Amino acid sequence: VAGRHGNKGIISKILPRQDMPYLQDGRSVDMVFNPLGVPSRMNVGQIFECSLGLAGSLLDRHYRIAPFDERYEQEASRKLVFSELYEASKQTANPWVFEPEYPGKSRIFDGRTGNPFEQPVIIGKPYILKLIHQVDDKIHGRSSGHYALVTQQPLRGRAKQGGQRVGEMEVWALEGFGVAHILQEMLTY
Amino acid sequence: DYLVKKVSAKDIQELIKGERNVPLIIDFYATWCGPCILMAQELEMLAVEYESNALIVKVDTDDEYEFARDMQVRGLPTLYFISPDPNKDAIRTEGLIPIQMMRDIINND
Amino acid sequence: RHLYKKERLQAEKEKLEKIGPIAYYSEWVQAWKKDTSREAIQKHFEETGEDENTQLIEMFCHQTDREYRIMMGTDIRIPRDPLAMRMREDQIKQIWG
Amino acid sequence: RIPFLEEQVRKIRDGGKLLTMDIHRLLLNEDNRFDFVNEIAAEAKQYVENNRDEYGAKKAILHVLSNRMNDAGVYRAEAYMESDPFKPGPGYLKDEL
Amino acid sequence: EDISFSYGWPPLVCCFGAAQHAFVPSGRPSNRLVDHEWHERMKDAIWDPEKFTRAPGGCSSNVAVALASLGGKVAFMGKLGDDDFGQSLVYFMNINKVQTRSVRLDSKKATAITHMKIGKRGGLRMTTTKPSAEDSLLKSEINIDVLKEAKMFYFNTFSMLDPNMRLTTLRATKISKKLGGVVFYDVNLPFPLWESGDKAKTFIQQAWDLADIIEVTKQELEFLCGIKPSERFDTKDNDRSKFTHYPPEVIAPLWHENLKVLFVTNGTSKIHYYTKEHNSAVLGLEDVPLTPYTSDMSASGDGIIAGIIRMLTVQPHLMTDKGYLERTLKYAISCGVVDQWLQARRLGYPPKEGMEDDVVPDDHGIKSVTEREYR
Amino acid sequence: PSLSLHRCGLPREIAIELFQTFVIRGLIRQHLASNIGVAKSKIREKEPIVWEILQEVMQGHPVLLNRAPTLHRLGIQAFQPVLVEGRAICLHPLVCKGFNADFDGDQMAVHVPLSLEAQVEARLLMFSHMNLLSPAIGDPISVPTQDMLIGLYVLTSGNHRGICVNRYNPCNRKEPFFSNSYDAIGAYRQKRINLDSPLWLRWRLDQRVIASRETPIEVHYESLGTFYEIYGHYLIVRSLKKQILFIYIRTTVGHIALYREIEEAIQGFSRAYS
Amino acid sequence: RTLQWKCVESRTDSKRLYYGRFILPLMKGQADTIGIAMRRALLGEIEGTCITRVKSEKVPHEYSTITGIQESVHEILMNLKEIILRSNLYGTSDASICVKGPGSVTAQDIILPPYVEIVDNTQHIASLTEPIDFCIGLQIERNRGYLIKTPHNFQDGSYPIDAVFMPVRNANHSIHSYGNGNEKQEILFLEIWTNGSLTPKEALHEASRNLIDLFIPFLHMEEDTVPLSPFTFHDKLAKLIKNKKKIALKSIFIDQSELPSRIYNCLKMSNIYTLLDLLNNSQEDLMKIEHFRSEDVKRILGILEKYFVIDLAKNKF
Amino acid sequence: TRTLQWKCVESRTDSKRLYYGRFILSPLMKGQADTIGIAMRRALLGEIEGTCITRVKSEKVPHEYSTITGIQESVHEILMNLKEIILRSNLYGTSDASICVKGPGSVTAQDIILPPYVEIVDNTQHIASLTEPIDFCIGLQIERNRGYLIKTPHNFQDGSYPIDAVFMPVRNANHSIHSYGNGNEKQEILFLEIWTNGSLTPKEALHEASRNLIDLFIPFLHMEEDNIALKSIFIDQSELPSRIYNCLKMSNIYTLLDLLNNSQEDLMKIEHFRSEDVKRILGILEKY
Amino acid sequence: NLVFHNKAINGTAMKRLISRLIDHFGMAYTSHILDQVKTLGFQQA
Ligand SMILES: [Mg+2]
Ligand SMILES: [Zn+2]
Repeated sequence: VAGRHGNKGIISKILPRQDMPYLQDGRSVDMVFNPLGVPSRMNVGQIFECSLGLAGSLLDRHYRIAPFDERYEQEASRKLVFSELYEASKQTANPWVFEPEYPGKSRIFDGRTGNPFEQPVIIGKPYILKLIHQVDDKIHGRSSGHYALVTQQPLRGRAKQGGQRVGEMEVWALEGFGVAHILQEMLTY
Repeated sequence: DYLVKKVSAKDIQELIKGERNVPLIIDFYATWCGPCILMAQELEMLAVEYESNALIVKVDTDDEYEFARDMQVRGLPTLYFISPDPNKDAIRTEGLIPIQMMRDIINND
Repeated sequence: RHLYKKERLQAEKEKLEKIGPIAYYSEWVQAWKKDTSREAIQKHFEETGEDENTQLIEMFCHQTDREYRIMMGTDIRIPRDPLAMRMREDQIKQIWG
Repeated sequence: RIPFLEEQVRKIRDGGKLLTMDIHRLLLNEDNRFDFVNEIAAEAKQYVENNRDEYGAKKAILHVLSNRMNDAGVYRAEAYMESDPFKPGPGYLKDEL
Repeated sequence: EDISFSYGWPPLVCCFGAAQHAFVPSGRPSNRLVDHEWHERMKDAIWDPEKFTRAPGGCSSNVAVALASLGGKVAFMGKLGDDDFGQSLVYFMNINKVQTRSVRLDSKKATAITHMKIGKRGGLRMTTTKPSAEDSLLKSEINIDVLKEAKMFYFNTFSMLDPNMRLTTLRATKISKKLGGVVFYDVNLPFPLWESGDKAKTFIQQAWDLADIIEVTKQELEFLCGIKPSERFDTKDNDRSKFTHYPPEVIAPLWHENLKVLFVTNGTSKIHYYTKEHNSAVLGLEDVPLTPYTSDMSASGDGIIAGIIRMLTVQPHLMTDKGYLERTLKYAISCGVVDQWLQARRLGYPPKEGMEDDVVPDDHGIKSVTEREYR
Repeated sequence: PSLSLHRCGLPREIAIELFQTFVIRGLIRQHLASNIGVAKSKIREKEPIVWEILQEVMQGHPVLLNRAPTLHRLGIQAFQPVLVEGRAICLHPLVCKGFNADFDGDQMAVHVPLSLEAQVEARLLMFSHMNLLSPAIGDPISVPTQDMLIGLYVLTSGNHRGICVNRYNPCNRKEPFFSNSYDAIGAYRQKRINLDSPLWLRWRLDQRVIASRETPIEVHYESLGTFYEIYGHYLIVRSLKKQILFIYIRTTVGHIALYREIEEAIQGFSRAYS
Repeated sequence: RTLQWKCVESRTDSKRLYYGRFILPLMKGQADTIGIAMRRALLGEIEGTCITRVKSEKVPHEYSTITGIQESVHEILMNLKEIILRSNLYGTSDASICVKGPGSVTAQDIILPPYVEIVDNTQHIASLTEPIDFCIGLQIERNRGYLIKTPHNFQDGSYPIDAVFMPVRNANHSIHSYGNGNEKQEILFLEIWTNGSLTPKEALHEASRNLIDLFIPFLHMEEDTVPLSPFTFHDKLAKLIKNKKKIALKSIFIDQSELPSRIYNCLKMSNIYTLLDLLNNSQEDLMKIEHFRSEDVKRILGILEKYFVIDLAKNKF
Repeated sequence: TRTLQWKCVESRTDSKRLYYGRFILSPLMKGQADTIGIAMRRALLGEIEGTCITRVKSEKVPHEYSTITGIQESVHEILMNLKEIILRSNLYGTSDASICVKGPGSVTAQDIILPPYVEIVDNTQHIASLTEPIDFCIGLQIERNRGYLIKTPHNFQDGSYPIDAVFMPVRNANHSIHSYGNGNEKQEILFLEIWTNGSLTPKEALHEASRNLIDLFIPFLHMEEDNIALKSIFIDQSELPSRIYNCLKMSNIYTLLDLLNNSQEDLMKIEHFRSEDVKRILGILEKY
Repeated sequence: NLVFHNKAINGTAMKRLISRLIDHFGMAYTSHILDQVKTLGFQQA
């Protein structure tokens, strides 16, 4: 799954709603992402997009913004996001949407124990997409099977029900270990 | 249908006077009591096992308070086992009692 | 920054103790228009038999959901700075300019 | 004795970490690892040649290793094989996430 | 004087009487606090007895099994059979940690069977042809040592029904009082004695006199005292006409110099206490899972009694404190509700229809999910 | 994350393919099928028994895993397979550096070692526990790396010391004292204290605390003969006979938690061997 | 009494959305335990009823289309997955729809059995724009959680839908201080949102009962062929005495083999309740129990031997 | 038949002060096990009640930091030694206890004089050691509370020093799950481990926690005895005299809906307003 | 027999410790220590 700012990941676990992290409104978050990714990958765009999404959902607005907004003024994007979050907080009376001490972040709780997590966290509704590369297409296995005409070796390809390659680099690694018997097997039987 | 049949107080009187050739078992019961609902089930089995070698009848205590006081009911789940030879005595059993015990009494008393 | 929030939070604890439970929580119920002094509460117990707790429960029955949601800053688990809660609109705007 | 180590000890035995510890003891008696691998392989072959049908869920390599440890004084089960005391019934599988 | 060496902290309590399996002394009309609206919505799947009748309580073995569960040290004194039933009954008690040293077993007598003479016209039976083992206990067999160690004695009116046994019981009570004991009397009036009030008061007056603590159901209190009920007894609302606290004066006719407390029970729904200087009540839950087998409400009775015993025994100095008594009463309401609930789960429900269930050698039962099946 | 170092999770569909011959034998040996053809049918209907047999067969049999650009030996390592439902292979968090793997689209390959000779070599020479040091200079290859490091840092980070903790000079005018480490860990759970709150712990052992070479801030000496020495992180109480009556350490709950885990693991491994 | 509960607010926003808020002086740690358990029970332990299979009479597949209906078969099936129903009984039940002509087929058009009842009455199943006949067959069930559509293989005309049987949409809780000074007491508030199959107050009660049923098992007797029988103790013993020697030994208790009281009391305290226990324990061990003499070991052995010949550990070497 | 059952699988008594038990529960439907475990662990670690020594009164001296006479140990060390003493009781209220020994050589341990209800779990625990003949007299106070560590410290009327009390009988608790699902359905097993201080057995603690939990959820079941066009109309349109209009607009009333929301008492707060005016507004509305 | 550390742990410090532990206790013990530290790190984070 991926977002529009260069962020990609593979799903690892699905958990029941009761065990998911939850907000001061009671609702449970749909996805949880690692936060150590942004410093390395340099995308601060996502933080601006998640926060604006939360506002629009609450106030019933969609926003279409053209690029390079700072031409008008310094820190233009911050002024848009922070202002909109405040309006949502006031109109629907949810004070957690804009918190004056740490704007954009809130305090959430754990589903398993009911206890508050210690430091404030970033919550938002971004837009996430599902990619064409799926597990079902990827999985393959083989035992026995059809063999090629001249080389008399196994066939290549999942469609063709084939084997996998032990190539030059792999031999070298097996040699480093000193596993002669294992290697001979791959080359003969 | 049920082999066990509810009977009025008066009718029971008639039975005591008249002759009998198979053992009568009388159960005093009440709608409210929980043990008695369980008891009814076990007596019913015995009816099948004896199969016309006995008569089993029931009287509801709440309707016939006086009849009961006379035959000395002490607590609700009570069974009186009576016999044809009118010199041999009666047996009163109080409380839920296992089936094998019920069986023995009919045979040996 | 922390030293100061703690000081403000301790003052709130003290006001609840002096004023009483019904008075502190009445900022957030605006439909209660009845005396909330400790001395007013005792008089009602003598006259009608309803103690402090019963009176507090009756007050909350007059609160709007919008107002309840604003009272969550008073939660023991995740308490909010008393200054942020009561700040005016003009002041907040200056965060973004 | 540290007071609460019970679970960790149950797990070490159950997990199969015991085998790892054993391999290490045994290699502390040998200059060439490569030769020890060859000696163990030979013993396993003798065992399977002599009684073929015992094996299949009991593995020969494990048997050779358990036998070494028991000879030297540490009680190990045969072939490091442990039953599941609490399985619900036949045809039931544990989910070892 | 082996006391120092062997007595132990939880003081021993001794329950005297008859051991029986599932015996109900009596049953009278009653009312309960329930949510009437839920009952309408769940009419299809909940058993609600049509006319509600509540048993006073159960046999003394039942009170003892209950104390043991809560943690008390308990002993049962009485006589039983060495016939199979008897030996099995002793096993139950033993498995449930009730000391059985005081019980005595006899070869000739039988466990629940009383041979009776056919009697005069009108079927008036005579029960003296042969007494049953339970009511056949003699003064010689009473175990003095158990009586000596114990700081509480519990007895019921059932053991006062047979003529010889009455005598034995009164002796046990008097022996205990001297040695040092608090006597707890539970009037759980059986079926015969409901004919008239005057007769009842006279039958039990000697026992009433010898007791430090007494427990009476509300319906019994009215019967002894005189009041005739004026409550609907079959309606869909909780109205306060029921659940009345009789004023202290109505109760005062029955006091004696040695009576420390009187407990009047309306079920787990309300429990009332009367002491010489104070009077009060505590309230509870009676809307509990009920099955046809458990509708009598006997189990709650035994549980309530057990809680009152445990608490009074552990801190003896405060039987008359206003606060302790209120805390005791709340623990009792809780023990009662737990017991009625547990029973329903254990015993189960009778098969509704489509009774093709496997049958135990004596009877058949199903779980709640099963009861609630579509047709 | 929950897997141990010696284990890997293999999807069941992949396994049935790789271990088929072994399962057929089992079906026949247990006489749950008459012929090889008979068994292959049972495998297809996915009958529940096929699964009990599969589990039995793979219990002591290792498997080999490799990533595509196999730059160095650590590219291939061996694990004990654990059946999992789902279609992806689960890998331990700490083996990813060697394989140079991340969880954004990377794929891996599995091979099964058929001969006895081959099987011995894999358990004895190609498992992670045996290969914890890299070939080039001798450095550790499996060390806590990202989130795990964040957690360790937080536990040992510490507490505010002066202006940050007190507004006004302490002159004009922490408290908890605990006797055993267990109690302290307990208070954290019961919310009596926080992770960073300072505390005093009695130490019965021998001055192992890494601290600077600093002389005492104040020595307080009394007439009957006892002297109390206050250093920054410790208080040593001594008597006329020159014996150390007590030592107390100033610390935080987080520090005691890391020590305890390292210590308990050592003792646990020892008690298991026996 | 001291603890009191009430419903502070109740609202019905739509026929399919309901709301409720409740209030509860509680001691210092009690509120958190009550709140977490209630959330987990409300979102997780309450069951509901839903349509599980549909029989469309003459369609090749679900991705087809039919004339006179603006939606495909897949769309009609999705719309059905959203219908709200109320029932208290288990098992499968059958119902049908048979409207004709131009118009809209809505929830009212379903004919139901006696036990199941619809809630909304306005939910839309399909849009019909020609004079056509719509006939469908439906199956309804009560269960918990969610169902994967496992039986892809099906009888002709039958297609399954993944039902979600959860009747509570959302929940929240909050804890505040009662300001009682030294005694720290607290006030709890809970809020519940429901689909309207059941009221929030009913959900609150159902959750409490379900929780007690999960903690009550512990207070039954420990497990050590049919349950739910009054005579489980009797039948068990009948086998225990008949079946095995050394197991009959469990039946015998120290109480029956009469002993003098001083000895009996001491033995019981030291965890000895049965004979197999006494025989197992060493003679030396008896000296270990406090206030146990030399005369007593003799007494016990003398009474025991009369009762039975065996000395399992009773006999010293 | 699908009936939940509980068994004890492991038990061990290491010292008189440490006990361990492991328990199991029968198959549970998915999702059930974790809820049951979390709650139990909370009850065991916080709801069970314990008895311990809250306050100590040493009559011999008033010095805050002075070793007195024979005793080999400090005042503070004795206070620590006293806090580590385990007791079992069923008290309602408070009680007093004392220790008095006159020993040339002393191993003060188990000399506490207690009321019959209170009991001592381990006799050997060492309160103190006296090197020279002297008379030692200490008075103590004992209480029963559910692990609530403290109240505000009270006044030191005499040389009476408070002791910080941990009232927790159970030392640790943990839970685990195994899921054995095959074919049609999944079943789970809960495993609970309890360690105790010897005041109660682990099995007893298990039962107590279950009872404590049930009483917490019983209160919910208790039953008591029984005895917009306006939005779009603005004040400008309904003719109103100027002084009243300016005043209302001052206080943020802009539309009719809003005047209705306001009440007669509320109006008298805005300044420059008059009671007669309240009548006039009523008259204007009256015409509608 | 280990040192008590009263200052922060950063990545350099963990590599030094794992190295030091491998030399003193060996690879088997170190593997168990490593799995346990991982659990603690994930939990606190
Ligand atoms: Mg990648
Ligand atoms: Zn910008």
